[PDB]
Amino acid sequence: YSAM
Amino acid sequence: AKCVSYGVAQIKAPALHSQGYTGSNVKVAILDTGIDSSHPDLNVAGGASFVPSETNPFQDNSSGGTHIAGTVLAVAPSASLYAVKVLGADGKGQASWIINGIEWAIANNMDVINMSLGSPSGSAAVKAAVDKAVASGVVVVAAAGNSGTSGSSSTVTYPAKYPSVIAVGAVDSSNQRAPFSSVGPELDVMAPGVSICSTLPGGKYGALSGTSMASPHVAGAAALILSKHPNWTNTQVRSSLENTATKLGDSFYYGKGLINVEAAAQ
Ligand SMILES: [Cl-]
Ligand code: NA
Ligand code: NA
Repeated sequence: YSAM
Repeated sequence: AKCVSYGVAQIKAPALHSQGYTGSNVKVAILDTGIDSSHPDLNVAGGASFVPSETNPFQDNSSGGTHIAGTVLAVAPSASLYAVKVLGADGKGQASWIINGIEWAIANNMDVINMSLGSPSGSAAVKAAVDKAVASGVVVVAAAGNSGTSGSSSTVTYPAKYPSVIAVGAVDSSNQRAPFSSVGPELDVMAPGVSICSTLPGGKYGALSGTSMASPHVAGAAALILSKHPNWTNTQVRSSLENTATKLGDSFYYGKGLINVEAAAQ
């Protein structure tokens, strides 16, 4: 998961 | 908020502030990179880190969590913020850490969860955790994703793609869909997400862009609504936001449109  | 941002006005939050509603007695969990609690303009009521290499939720070595926290407070100045570190300094995290953050939020009676994060591929275990948070009464808000378009395919990232989660895309200050904002039928609403000025670690300020910036406008809107309607369920809050949004175009690109918290809160 990555920061948007 | 010390730093001026168009986004607060764009979602009609000042109308709620004029009414006397600022999100009092609403607990909002920011599941992100931490919140710099030393920032003079941010108070943090509690939190937890689930990132084993970054054990302090009250620091932020990325900057996003601190910025997002500031946007929640710009929209809902009285909300209570909780720093739930589920991403590291590189902005990346694992499913299990996210789950632990969601579980903590349920155990600690959060009213709203903001997840400014996404994966192209879902976790079945994260789906179970977000579904349980919503069943327990939590308003769960997520960034729709920064994956642009892909023809007729959805580009909405997980967990924003799940039905139980409010998926928030980004518009600019002209109410045009930002080029990066993910698209698809799973898209619910839009909020400001281009060049949003907010708090940064070390007592700083600056502009950032992303669906990460749009999501906390909606989390803050939820807090405003709950302060006016503390008896509403999460179902009712979500319905209010979606059913009163300002239509902006085809729902594939805009969902129901731009949130209008003045209309949502009646
Ligand atoms: Cl997921
Ligand atoms: Na970040
Ligand atoms: Na969703």
